Amino acid sequence: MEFFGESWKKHLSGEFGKPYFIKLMGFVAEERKHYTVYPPPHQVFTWTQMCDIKDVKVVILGQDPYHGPNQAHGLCFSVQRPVPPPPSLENIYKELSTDIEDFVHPGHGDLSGWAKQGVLLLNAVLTVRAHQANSHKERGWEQFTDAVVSWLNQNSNGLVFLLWGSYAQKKGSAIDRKRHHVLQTAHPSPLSVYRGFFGCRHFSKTNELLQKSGKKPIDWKEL
DNA sequence: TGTATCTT
DNA sequence: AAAGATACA
Repeated sequence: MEFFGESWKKHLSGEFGKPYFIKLMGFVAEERKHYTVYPPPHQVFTWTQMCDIKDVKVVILGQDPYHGPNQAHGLCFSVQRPVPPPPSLENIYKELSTDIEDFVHPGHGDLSGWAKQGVLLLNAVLTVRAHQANSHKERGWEQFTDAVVSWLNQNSNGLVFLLWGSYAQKKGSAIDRKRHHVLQTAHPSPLSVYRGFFGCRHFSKTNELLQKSGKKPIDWKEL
């Protein structure tokens, strides 16, 4: 048992020996020596530990991990108990309350419940320097997360990609827009949420698409 | 003070 | 590249 889930490792391990990945891992190691980097090393790949890769139905793609202490744990927007949901997650919960009739605030911020249902909770960049949003961009993570999206694009059908923010949306070009369903809106951070996230109705729309394709919907209350 | 996006 | 301007606690 290790950092990568077995099915994810099987289909992404071809990246490990590539120069960009070696330089990426080297960069993160050096950063960890001189700064506080989030999430902890053992939690960078938590997004591979929640379901088999073939059972992914929905992809939520954000920018990068939470950059405050004890927040980021390898699932986009998620915080483990007893950590309070950050402003971004409270905004996600606010949208869910208007979008999903039966949804009420769960009283915690752990999104493992969604991930287990086949919702990939990915960020475009997978580490961050404390207190500095997007500080680890353009270092190799983009190419790696491109490999994640590209594998899913090729080996699946009728996926729902939810691309939240400019940086997540860079991956839109790698997705077959007829074969899969790309929904795009502003990042749920208070700095950007007012630019379309509120009222985007991504959660109900996702389930509409899934049910149309004959797939089981996500129970957004199941956390 | 703290939580993106556009523009240059 | 990287920095300045731009809802609500």
